[PDB]
Amino acid sequence: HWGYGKHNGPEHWHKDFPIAKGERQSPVDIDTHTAKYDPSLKPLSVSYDQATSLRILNNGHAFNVEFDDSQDKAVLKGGPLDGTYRLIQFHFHWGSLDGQGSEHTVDKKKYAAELHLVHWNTKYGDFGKAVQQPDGLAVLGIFLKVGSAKPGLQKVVDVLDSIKTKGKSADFTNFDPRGLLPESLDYWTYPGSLTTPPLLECVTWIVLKEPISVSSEQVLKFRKLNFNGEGEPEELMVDNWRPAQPLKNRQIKASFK
Ligand SMILES: CCC(=O)Nc1nnc(S(N)(=O)=O)s1
Ligand SMILES: [Zn+2]
Repeated sequence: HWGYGKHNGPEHWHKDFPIAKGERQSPVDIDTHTAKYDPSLKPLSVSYDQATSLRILNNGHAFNVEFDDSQDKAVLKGGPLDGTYRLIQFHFHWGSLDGQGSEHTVDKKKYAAELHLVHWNTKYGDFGKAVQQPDGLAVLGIFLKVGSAKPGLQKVVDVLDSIKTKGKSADFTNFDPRGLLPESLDYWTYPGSLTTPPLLECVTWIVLKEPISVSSEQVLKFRKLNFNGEGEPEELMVDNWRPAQPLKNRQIKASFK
């Protein structure tokens, strides 16, 4: 089964998921000098006030904070998007060291981690149908650098001990994802894919320019999670990031001058 190891990592995924070599794969390097400002791009509308988190899950590749997506409670609109995209979950990708961990890179710079807030286009009814459509998902990507702690992340950090191993979940209600955003909503946007198998080419990527700061202690706690299940030899959940893929026939657009 696929993962991030020597023998099942990103360079192997194409054998089971041939779209791994497709025309709109993610992540990509964001060449900031080649991205074109698009004055027609609109401000992102992030409406998370009524978000309903439910549960946090170690799935053996990351941890997901899941939300009730049965109503328009936490929605992303505007920007490059047409219509309404409902938040279903967020998760992160991180490194074994502070110098790597992000999936997208910025002028080849790797951040310590990257947060993905995953939304599906409500015109397709459910996430499973949305992933079959070129405009099915909108993923909001937020870079993490190591410095001052992010107070809004701490509630996530402190539950990780209870979901150390693959398959473990914990009740995780009343989490406000607004506490994970940076001050600015300036962004780059491009058409891409899921960055994990099945790598479906269904994502409008919206990657925020301003990283959030998290503390070394916060990210160290990410690195104490396990890829393995309970009762298996410990494999630290680190370096669960896919590297940058060829941009091919795509333009990255910037919301800001
Ligand atoms: C609801 C299920 C889900 O969100 N699956 C995803 N698989 N890869 C994602 S990524 N790293 O592109 O945001 S999201
Ligand atoms: Zn992700």
